Amino acid sequence: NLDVDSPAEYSGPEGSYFGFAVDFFVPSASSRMFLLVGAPKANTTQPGIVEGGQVLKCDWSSTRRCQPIEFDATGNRDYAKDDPLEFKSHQWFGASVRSKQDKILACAPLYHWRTEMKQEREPVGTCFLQDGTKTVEYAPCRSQDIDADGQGFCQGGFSIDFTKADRVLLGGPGSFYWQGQLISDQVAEIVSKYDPNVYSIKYNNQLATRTAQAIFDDSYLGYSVAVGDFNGDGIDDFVSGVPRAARTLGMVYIYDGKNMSSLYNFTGEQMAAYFGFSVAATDINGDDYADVFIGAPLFMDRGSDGKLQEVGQVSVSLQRASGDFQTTKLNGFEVFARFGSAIAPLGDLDQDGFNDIAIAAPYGGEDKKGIVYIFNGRSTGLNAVPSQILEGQWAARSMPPSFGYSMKGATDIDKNGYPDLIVGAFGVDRAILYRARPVITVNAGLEVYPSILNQDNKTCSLPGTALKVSCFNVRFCLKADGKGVLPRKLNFQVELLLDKLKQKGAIRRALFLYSRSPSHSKNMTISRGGLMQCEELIAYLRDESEFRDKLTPITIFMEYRLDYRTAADTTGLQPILNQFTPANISRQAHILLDCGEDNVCKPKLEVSVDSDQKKIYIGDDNPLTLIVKAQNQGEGAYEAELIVSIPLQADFIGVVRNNEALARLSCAFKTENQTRQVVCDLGNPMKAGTQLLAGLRFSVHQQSEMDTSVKFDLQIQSSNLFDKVSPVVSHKVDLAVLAAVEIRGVSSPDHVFLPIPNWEHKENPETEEDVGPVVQHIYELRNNGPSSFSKAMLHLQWPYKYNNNTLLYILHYDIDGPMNCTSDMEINPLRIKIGDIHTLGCGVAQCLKIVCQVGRLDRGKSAILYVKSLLWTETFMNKENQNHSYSLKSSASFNVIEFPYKNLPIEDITNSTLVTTNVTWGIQPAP
Amino acid sequence: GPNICTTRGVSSCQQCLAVSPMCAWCSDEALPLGSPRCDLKENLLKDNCAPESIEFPVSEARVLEDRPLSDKGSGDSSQVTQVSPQRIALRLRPDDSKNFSIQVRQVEDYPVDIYYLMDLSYSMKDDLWSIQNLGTKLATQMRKLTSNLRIGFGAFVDKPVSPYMYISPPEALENPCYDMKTTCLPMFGYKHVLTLTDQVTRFNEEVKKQSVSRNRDAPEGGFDAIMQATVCDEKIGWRNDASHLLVFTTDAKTHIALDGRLAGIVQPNDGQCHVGSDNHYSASTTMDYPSLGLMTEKLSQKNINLIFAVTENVVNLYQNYSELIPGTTVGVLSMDSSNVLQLIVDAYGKIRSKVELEVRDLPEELSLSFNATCLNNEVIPGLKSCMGLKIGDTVSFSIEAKVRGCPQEKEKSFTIKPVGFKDSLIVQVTFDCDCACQAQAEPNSHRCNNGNGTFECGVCRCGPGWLGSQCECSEEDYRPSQQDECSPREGQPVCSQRGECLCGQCVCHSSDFGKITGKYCECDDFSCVRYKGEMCSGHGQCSCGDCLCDSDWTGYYCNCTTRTDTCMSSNGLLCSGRGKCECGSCVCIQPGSYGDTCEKC
Repeated sequence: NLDVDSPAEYSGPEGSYFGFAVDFFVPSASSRMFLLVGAPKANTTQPGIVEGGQVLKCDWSSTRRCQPIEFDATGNRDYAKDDPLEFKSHQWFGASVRSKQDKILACAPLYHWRTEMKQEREPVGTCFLQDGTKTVEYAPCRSQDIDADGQGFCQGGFSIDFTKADRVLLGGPGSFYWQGQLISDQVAEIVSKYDPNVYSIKYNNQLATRTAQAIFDDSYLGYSVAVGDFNGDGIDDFVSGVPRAARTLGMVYIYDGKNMSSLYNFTGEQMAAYFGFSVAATDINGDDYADVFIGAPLFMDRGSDGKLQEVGQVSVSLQRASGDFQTTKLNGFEVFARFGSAIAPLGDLDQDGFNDIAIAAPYGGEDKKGIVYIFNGRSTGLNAVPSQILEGQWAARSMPPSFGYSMKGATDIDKNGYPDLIVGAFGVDRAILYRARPVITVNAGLEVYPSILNQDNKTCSLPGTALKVSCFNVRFCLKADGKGVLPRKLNFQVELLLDKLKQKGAIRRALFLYSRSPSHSKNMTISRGGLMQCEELIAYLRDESEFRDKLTPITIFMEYRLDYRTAADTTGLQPILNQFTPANISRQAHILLDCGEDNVCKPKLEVSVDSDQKKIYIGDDNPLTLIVKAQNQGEGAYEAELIVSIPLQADFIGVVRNNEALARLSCAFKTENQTRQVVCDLGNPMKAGTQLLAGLRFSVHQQSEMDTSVKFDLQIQSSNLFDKVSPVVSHKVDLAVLAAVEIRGVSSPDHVFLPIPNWEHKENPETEEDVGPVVQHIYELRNNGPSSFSKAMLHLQWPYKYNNNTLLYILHYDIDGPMNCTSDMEINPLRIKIGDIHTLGCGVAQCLKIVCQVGRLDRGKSAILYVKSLLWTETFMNKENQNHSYSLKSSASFNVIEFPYKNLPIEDITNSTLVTTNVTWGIQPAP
Repeated sequence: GPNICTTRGVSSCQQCLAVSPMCAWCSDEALPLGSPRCDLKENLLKDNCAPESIEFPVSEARVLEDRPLSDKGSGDSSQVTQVSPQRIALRLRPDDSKNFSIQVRQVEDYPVDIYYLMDLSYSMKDDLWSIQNLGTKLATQMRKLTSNLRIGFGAFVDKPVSPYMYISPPEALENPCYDMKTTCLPMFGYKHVLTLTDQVTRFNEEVKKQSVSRNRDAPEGGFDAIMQATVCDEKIGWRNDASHLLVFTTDAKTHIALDGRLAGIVQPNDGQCHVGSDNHYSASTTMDYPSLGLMTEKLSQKNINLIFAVTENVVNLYQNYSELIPGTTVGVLSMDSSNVLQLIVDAYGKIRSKVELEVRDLPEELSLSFNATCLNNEVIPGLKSCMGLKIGDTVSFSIEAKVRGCPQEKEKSFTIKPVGFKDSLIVQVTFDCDCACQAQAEPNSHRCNNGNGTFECGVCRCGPGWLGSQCECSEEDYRPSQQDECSPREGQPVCSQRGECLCGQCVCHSSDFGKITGKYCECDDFSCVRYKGEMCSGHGQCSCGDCLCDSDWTGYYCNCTTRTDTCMSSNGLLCSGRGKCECGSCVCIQPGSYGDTCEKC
C-alpha cells in the first residue's frame, strides 16, 4: 500500500549469491543503522579457502557502501600434520544471517568436519556468534555423533532465529538419517564456554530433539524455523518445518520452548507440495496471540478446465484462546511462480493497528524476474487480496533473478515511524531496500443544505449586474491525520464541479456565483490536526427557460489532491493517502419536483364506477356501456394506467365514441399469463385533485345455463415510487332470462263470394272441387327473445261444424322445424281426396282443436306449421243460410313451459291470436 | 410482447449481435421510420426486411479436414489416423454455443517404443542380473501385440554430490563400495545407454555390461532421469508415429524439487536436454530436481506414458504420486525383477484400456464441456474419459463450446487431443463480430447535417450532445432553439403524452401493444374496435382508431360482409329486387316480402 518504488539498490561480487539471506542490524552502541546481507559463494582472504562465503553489512546512506564483516580469517585447522580437521571451502558461510541488537549470528550449512575418531568429511555445519566486540563459534552438532546415524550430517545452521530472552534456535535437517533436529542454547552460555582447543563443547543448558523410529527417516525436520509463544507461559515456543514428513505430505512441528515437548502437528494436504518449506509466526489480527504461516511453494491447484497447475499455497492458522487454530488457505497467482517461497512479517506496516505480511513469488511476473505480494492484516484475519505488488527489475544471467527469494522486515531503518523491507535477489547478486511511505488519512465533509432549489428564490444578485438569480450554497471541509514523521502543515489542491453529469458534452446549467463558471478549484492548507478546514461559496442556476430537465437532479462533485512534492521529507520520501478513500465524493439536488418539499409524489389513486344497465339477458350479446371516472384526489401520479379484468365469456368492444360529454381514452387488451385484462392509459402526469370521467363498451357471449351474474374488476396503477397502485374495485350486474316466442298465423284467401262459380249441390263430396274454394293456413313460430327456452306448447281451435253443418274442412297439415302435432279429431274426417254479417266460431260452432309440442328454440330459431282446408259451400247454399253473409273465426295460443337456464328465475310466457275467413254473396237478391 | 433485442435499444448492429444470439439487424435504407431496427428474426422478417439488407450472423461448425479412422495401421503409415475429424472450422457470436463431436479409435497393431529406465542403487545388482535376457523375451511377447518394436535402456542413481555422494576417504571416490570390499562404478546422475532400436539383441548385449553403484541416503534422484528421458528426444530416438512407454523401475522413494537445497543446489530445473556427446547428464550437480508440475507438462508435451514398476514397500507412495500425473500406472515389481516382463505387458494392456482428452491453447474467452459415449450407446455428461476400452475399440465424444464477448483478435486456434497420441484435432475459431452495413460507415459525411455524426446502417451515430437520426437535434442547441407550437393548441402538452418534442418534432419513445405514429404521436395501429375478440373482426386494417374494412366487409367493426352470393336470388339479382343485402342477409323493402332473399310473401 505504502512501499516506495524508488528504492536503494545494493550489489555484490559477481556470482557470489549476494543477497541470499538478509536482515537488519540495530546496535545499541551507535545511533547509526546497517543492513546485513549474506554472500554464501563469495571468495574471501582466508588461506586456501575457495568460495568460503561472507556476510557484508551495508551502510544506509554513505553511497550505499557494502563492507564485509571480519568474522574470522583463519584457514583449515590441522588435527595433525597435513591432516586438516575442517574443510571451510564451499562451506556456504552466510547462507543464513540473524541479528538481535549488538548480536549477529551467521551459519555455514555445508561446513565439513573431519571427526577425531576416523578421518572423514561430514557436513556437520557451524555458526559464528559475534557479540558487540567478542566473536565466538557455535557448532552444536559438531559432536561425538560422527556417524550418519547420529549427527555427522546435521548441517547445523540451515535455519536460525532468536527468542525474546536471547535464546538461540538452530535446525539441522540431516541428523539421524535425515530425520532432522532442533537445537537451542542460551546466548550467555555460548559466549562463555567457547575454547579454540575444544572441538566438541558440551553445553549445559541446551535442549534439543532426539532420535525416533526409523519410520521417520528423510523428514528434514529443521528445514525452516520460527519462534512464538503458544503455550501461553510467556516463553517463546519453537516452530519448525518438516517438508518431507508423512510420506512427503509435509508437516510442521511446534515444540514447547521450556522443556521441548510437542504441542501441535500441522499436516499438508497434497503430496509433494513441499509443505513447510518456510514458516513464520506473527500476530496478524492484533489479538496478542501469535498466528502461524506455512508455505507450500509447489502446491498444485486445478482451474476451471480441471487440469492441475503448480501455483503454490500459503496456509494461515490463526491462534485462538481455546488452544486450537483456525485455518484458511491462500493460493498463488501464476504457474511455476513458487508463491510462498519466503514469508517475512512486516510489522504494523501502515501503523493502522494490525500487522502485515509479505509473501514472495521469486519466479513469477513478466520475464520471470520475480514478484513480491504485500498482504494487510485485520481483525477478522488476513486480507486475502494483496494490496501491493513489488516486481523485479533485472534480467537473468545464467540464473533466474529470484527476486524475493529471501526477505526481512519489521525494522524502522530511517526512524520515519514505519518499518521497511529488504528483498534479496541472489540470482542477480543484489539486495534492495524499500522504504515505507508515511500514510496520511483524510476526511471530506461536502454538504449542500439548499438541497432543493426554488426558482422563485432569486435572492442573490448576479455579479456585475443588478439582475438577481436563484442562488445555491456549497460547503466543503477537510482534515488530515497520520502517524510518524510528517510536516505540521499540508497543502491540498481541490476541485469542484456543479453539473458534472453534463460533462458528456452538454451545456452545464449551474454556475458559481463570483466565478460564473460550472467548475472551480482551490489551493488550501490544513494543519494536520482534528480541526476541520471548512470553506463556503455560492452558486446559482440558469434561468427557467434555459432548461427543462426538472426530473434530472444536479450533480455536485469534488476531488482533492496532495502536493506530494512539498510534503516530502529531506530524503524525498513522499507521503501517501490511505487505501479506502472516496476521493470523488458527490451530492445532488432536485431542480424541483411537483410535490415541492418531497420528490416522491404519493398519489391517492382512487376510482369510482357507474353502469348504464343493471341486468344482462343471456344470449343477447348486446353492447352495454360501463362508466368509470379516475380521480386520485391526492398528489399527482406519473404514468397512470387503468386495469380492468373481464371473464373469458366477455370481450372488450372498445372505448365509447358516441358520447361527447364523456372523455375518450386510449385502451388496449392483454392476455399475458393467460389473462383477460383490458388496459387503458390515463396520462402522464395525472394532475392532482382532478376527476376524469370516461366510459367503456363490453359484450358477453354467455350461453351457460349455470352462471347467473358477471364478475367485473378494476384497478389503477402508476409509476410513482410510493402509493404506486390503487386498491381493487369491482362492479356487479345480474344475468337474466328473456325468451320471447311469437305466434301470428295467416289465412289465404281471407274472403269468399257466393255462389261458387259453376258449383252445384251433391249427395256427398269426393274431391276438393265438390266442396268449394281452397283455404290454406301457416302458423309460424319463432323465439325472438335473446334467451333460449327448452319446451313450449302450441294450440289451435277450429270451427268444424255449426248446426251439424260443416263450415271449414281440414285436409292435411305439415310441420317444419322441431314440432310434433296431435288432433282431438281425425284430420280430414271425411277422408276426402286431396250489409250485416253473422259471426261463427268455436264459441258457438262445433270446435276442432289441435295441440302441438315445441322443442328447444334458441335466439331466432323457428318452426312452422302448415295447414290446408276447404270451405263448405253446401252449408251456406242451404235454404236456411241463403242470402246471408257469414264470418268464420278460429283462434290459437301457446305457452313456454320450460327454460334451460334453471339456475336463473324462470316463469312461463303465454299469448293468443285469431284468424278468420269471411263469406259474402256476390249475386245478391234485388233490393 | 417486444423482446430484449428491441427493448434494450441498441443503436448499432454490433451491439445488437451482443444483446442475444436471436437478435437480427436490418440495414434497409427504405426501413419505415419508427420500425424496429433490430429484433428477433421472425418479427423483423415479418416486417419485410429485404434479404439484401438482413444481417443475422449465426454460429456454425464446418469440418475442414477428415481422414477416415484407420483400421489396422502399423504398416505403410500413410497417415494412420486415430482421431476424426482432424480439423474443424468454428465461429460464434458473443453469446452463442455450438456442438461438435470427436471420434477416437485405438488402432490394434500400432507401433511401440519401450525405454527401460532402471535404477542402479546397490540393491539392484540382483535385478540387473535377472533382466539380462529381457530383450528377446520382450520381443517375442510383444510380437503378439504389435508388429514393430524398439527397445532402449538407461540408468540413474543420484546426484553425485554430498551429502548423497560418498566423499569418504579417496577409495570411495573411485569405488564407493570399497567399504564392504566390493567394486562398483562411481555414482552418477543419469547415463544414457542404448538408443531405441529395432535390433532387440543389442539390448541384451548392452545390459550385460552394466554395473550398480552406491549412494548414502535412501531416496534416489530418479526424476532427473525421467525429465532427461522425456526432453532428450533425439538422443533416445522417440518416434513420431508410435506409442511411447517409459518404464521406471526402482525400489526406493525419490527426491523431489527443493531437496537439492540441502546440497549447494538452488537453481531450479528449466526442463531442457543437457545430455552431451558423453551419455551422462551434465547439469546434475548444478540444478535442482524437477517438480511434479513440470514433469507432467513435459510428459504431456512429448506424449510419454510412464509406468512406475516399483517394489512392494513403496507401491503406495508411487500410487499416490501417479494419482497426480495423468497417463501413468503402477505395478508391483518383484524384489528380483523376475516379473518385469509380465508387468510391462499388463501395464501396456491397461494403459491402452483408457482414453482421455486434453485441451490445449484454449483461450480465456472460450469454455467448453464434454459428453462421453464409451462402452455402449450411452451418454455420461461431464466425464472426459473411458475406463474399460478394449484395444481396437472406437469411442465418441460430444463437445459443447461457449464464448463471451467479441474478443480483440477475431481468430484463434486450439488443439483437442487424446492423452498420449500424436494424432490431434485442431479447432480453429473464427470469432465474430462485424456487420456489412457498419464496415461501410461514412466518417462525418454530410449525410448527417453539417456532419455532427457518422453514418452507418442507415443511421447517423451522432456526436457529443447531438440527437436524432440525422443529428438534427442537440441538447446544447435545445437551449437557444426554443420550441414553437410543438402541438397545435397553446396550453396543451408539447405532444401527445405518449411523447415529447425536440426541435418541433415529437418522439414517441416505445410501445408494447403496437406502433406509435402521428405528427404528435396521436395515431397508431392498435386502438381500433374489436368484435368476437379480434380487432375489426380480422376484416380490416386499423389506422388511428379507425377500422379500414376490406372490400368484402363493412361496418365499424368490419363484422358484416357485403358478399352477393348468399343474397343473390335464383333470378340473378340481389334479394329478387325486393330488398338490400346486409350482413349476408336481405332486408326487404317491397311490401309483403320477407326472407333472406325476399323469396317469401
